[PDB]
Amino acid sequence: VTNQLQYLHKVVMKALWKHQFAWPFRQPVDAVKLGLPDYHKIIKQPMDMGTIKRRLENNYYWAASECMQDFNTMFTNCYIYNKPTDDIVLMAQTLEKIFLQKVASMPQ
Amino acid sequence: TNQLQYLHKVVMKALWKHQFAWPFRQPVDAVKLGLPDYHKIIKQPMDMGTIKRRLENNYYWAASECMQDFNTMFTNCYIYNKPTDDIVLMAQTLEKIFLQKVASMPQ
Ligand SMILES: O=c1nc(Nc2cccc(Cl)c2)oc2cc(Cl)oc(=O)c12
Repeated sequence: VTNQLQYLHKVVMKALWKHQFAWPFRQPVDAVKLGLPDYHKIIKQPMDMGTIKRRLENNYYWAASECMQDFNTMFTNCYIYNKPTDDIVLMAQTLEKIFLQKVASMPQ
Repeated sequence: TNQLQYLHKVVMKALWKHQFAWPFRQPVDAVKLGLPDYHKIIKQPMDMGTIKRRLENNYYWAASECMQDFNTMFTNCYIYNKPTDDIVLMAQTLEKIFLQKVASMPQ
């Protein structure tokens, strides 16, 4: 495992997975349970922290930028699909600032 | 610093000359663009021109500050615009370059 994927796993994933705002992102958006039959029509590449966490556990990624895109897609889906005033956008914004903070200090 | 210098000369240069960068090079003009509700939804406007000026006048203290500004620019676009607007796609494309370039920032 590269230095960077190790960093994304041990520093970034560790910080975001246990955050108090993380629960809505720990598993794929359930459009039935959440009652949103337009979600999969708007968001065509769903993404979530469980998938990224699993992929980091199973050495699915070949480069750090690959794991970094997944994080970006997860956040960007939220800002694209949700109303500007939904609390989830603000939770997503808080997590993403931590993501960016951490990645500013990723090795190499 | 070395991280701020990299964001200026590697990251910002690549993003600035891109064929999709032109809507992001200067602040959104809600008058000239007919968007009288832009500033009611978007309370912190941001744009590459601002970020570049700040890089040049030593406004930033740490790299993460400047990257935070990049993100706000992209997020404002996703939040304000309809999912189907071409500008969302131009944002995502530029944002992938940003993330790629940021992954190779010297620590
Ligand atoms: O991305 C999203 N993920 C979730 N997850 C979620 C929400 C409540 C419980 C559980 Cl266990 C998971 O909630 C959302 C709600 C809405 Cl309206 O839009 C969204 O885009 C998202």
